[PDB]
Amino acid sequence: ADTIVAVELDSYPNTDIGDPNYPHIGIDIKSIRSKSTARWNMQTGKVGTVHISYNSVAKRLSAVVSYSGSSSTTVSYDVDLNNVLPEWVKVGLSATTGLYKETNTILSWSFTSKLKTADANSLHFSFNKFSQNPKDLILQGDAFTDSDGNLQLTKVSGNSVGRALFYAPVHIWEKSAVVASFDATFTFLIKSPDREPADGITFFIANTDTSIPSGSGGRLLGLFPDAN
Ligand SMILES: [Mn+2]
Repeated sequence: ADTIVAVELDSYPNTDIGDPNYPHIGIDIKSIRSKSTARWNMQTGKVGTVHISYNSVAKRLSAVVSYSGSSSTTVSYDVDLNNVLPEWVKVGLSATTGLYKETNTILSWSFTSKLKTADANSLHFSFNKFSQNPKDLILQGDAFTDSDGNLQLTKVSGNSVGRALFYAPVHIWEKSAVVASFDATFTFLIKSPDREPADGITFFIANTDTSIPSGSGGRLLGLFPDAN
């Protein structure tokens, strides 16, 4: 099975004892049951941004979500990712929709990874516009780029799932390493006639051969085959 680390924005009704009772941002380590959560004050119709960072010395994965002119929400979790992920990964974005009329539009996405064993080894990319046949993205499921230069992760006019992976593998650790780190950011627009629709969007890190697991729609965010 796939090895998943993710930052989720999640407004599906969460059913298990001990889950948040509100839309939330969370940090997921190999399971849908988040290791750490905070309230997500969701605003359909308005552009939002997520920032994510991690460093192998601090060993603290942190994320923040915010909207223009509003207060931001943060979440953090202490973890050694070398004990969880393989050395080579792929990074990506995912979204799912419930029985609602909503869009999951990504307007921009950038990423940086550094690895020190000599100046460091590194990789950086930024998409502020998405082109129509993007040969440096692996699109899975329903995901596609429209003619306005936007990345649409789920179907545009129910129950959709789609993902976009950066094409090249990322080197996040090696045995002779001093420190490694990564940063990511993306901006998103959730359009809907409803104010609080059940929806999901993630940034994630996986084994390089990852694909959409069978039965992973809705609350499993296109990342996990089951809730255990
Ligand atoms: Mn959740």
